[PDB]
Amino acid sequence: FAPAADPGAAWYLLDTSRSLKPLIYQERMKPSFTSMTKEDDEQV
Amino acid sequence: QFPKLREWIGQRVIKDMAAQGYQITNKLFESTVGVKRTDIEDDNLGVYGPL
Repeated sequence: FAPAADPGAAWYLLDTSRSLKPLIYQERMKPSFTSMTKEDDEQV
Repeated sequence: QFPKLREWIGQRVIKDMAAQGYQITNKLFESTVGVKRTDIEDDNLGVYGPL
């Protein structure tokens, strides 16, 4: 299917990740909003 | 003033206030009579001078 033979002990590995921004929780629940005013209090 | 409570917060409908005005002119009113200068002095009975 999707094989991948790779090393894991060299100084560098495959398919490196880039954790630039950690998980940040953004909430929009304040009244007078666009989605909560124009629509029926639709939170996001 | 503000109208009735509608039945939809979904897709709310905006409205506007109506500015009403009433204009009127305050024209004057008058009425007067003419009399003689001698007659008021030539009247010892007190009438013609309660004007």
